[PDB]
Amino acid sequence: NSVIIAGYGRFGQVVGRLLSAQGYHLSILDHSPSQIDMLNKVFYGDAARKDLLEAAGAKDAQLLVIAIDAPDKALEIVELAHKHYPQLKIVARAIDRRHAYQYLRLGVTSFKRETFDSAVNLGIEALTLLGNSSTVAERAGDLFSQHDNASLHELAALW
Amino acid sequence: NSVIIAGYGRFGQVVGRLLSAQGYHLSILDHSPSQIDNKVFYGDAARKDLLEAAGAKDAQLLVIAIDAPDKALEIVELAHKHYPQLKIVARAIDRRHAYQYLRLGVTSFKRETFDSAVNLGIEALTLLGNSSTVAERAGDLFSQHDNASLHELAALWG
Ligand SMILES: Nc1ncnc2c1ncn2[C@@H]1O[C@H](COP(=O)(O)O)[C@@H](O)[C@H]1O
Ligand SMILES: Nc1ncnc2c1ncn2[C@@H]1O[C@H](COP(=O)(O)O)[C@@H](O)[C@H]1O
Repeated sequence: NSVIIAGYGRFGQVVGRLLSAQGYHLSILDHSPSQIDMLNKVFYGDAARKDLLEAAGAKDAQLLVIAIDAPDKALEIVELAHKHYPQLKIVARAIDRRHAYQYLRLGVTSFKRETFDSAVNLGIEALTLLGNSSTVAERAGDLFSQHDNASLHELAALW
Repeated sequence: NSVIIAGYGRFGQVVGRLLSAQGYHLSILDHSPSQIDNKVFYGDAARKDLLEAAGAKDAQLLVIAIDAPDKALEIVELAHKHYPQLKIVARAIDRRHAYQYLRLGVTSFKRETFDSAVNLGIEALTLLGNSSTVAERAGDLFSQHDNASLHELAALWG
């Protein structure tokens, strides 16, 4: 089936790869030409242009991934998606806590802060390196995550 | 003692917090104007005098959590050259930077956007109606291989 990846930097390529593994066709949008694979559909331009999303089959796609590094444009897309393609589901890259609150305020709950999960994991590797069993090191990580994300939403919930 | 966190932006604070949860004392180094937080020194983390002040002599672990990839490697070398008893975890910006850590024998690193991207794509898969078990198994296999094959090809770096 059909997925639109807006932004194809370090973030969007990982997601792109992950999903093609299960055999989802992709339509990629990115600033600036590189070189590119057949076997996908690629348009160069501002992802926050409606004409361009429509060309990536935004009309009939199932999911839109927002994987660009510019946080204002990212929100600008979320709105166009709502305004014009309400049948489109949206996952989104959030830069930091503040950006994540803004997604929440527009009712986007499926996002991920870009450096958070790697930082948590670096800190799990840290804890093991100080001689904590991987089970306790990883349990520490989970409880830390769960709460941080929980409490991030809780406060968002009181707009 | 305990742990030296070099760089205290978004990356270093998460790690800082995680570890202080278990009660590890921290010495933080950062370039730039902070708001109040353990033991904090403002300056270039890639200065030896400054690491020494963060107790680099007697610390156990050094976390490299800064956004500048050249400085990051510059520290790794000083750590090797002068504090070989110091273990090192490190933030890598991208695949190319990860290859460079590897070339200096640093294997304990993490690409900054990688694990979040993988997870965004797991959330993607669930949203298209794949059970969280298969969605998450897809993620693992994807990771395991990517990191595996990264270590493989580090050897042909230019
Ligand atoms: N408005 C936009 N439309 C399309 N691509 C963008 C836009 N803003 C940023 N990008 C790209 O998004 C990617 C994010 O890069 P990275 O941090 O490497 O994932 C980069 O390739 C940028 O050039
Ligand atoms: N050479 C350096 N010495 C100390 N801190 C640094 C250096 N280079 C970057 N930083 C810090 O790295 C952090 C990057 O923020 P973030 O990308 O949120 O982790 C910032 O807090 C910077 O002040």
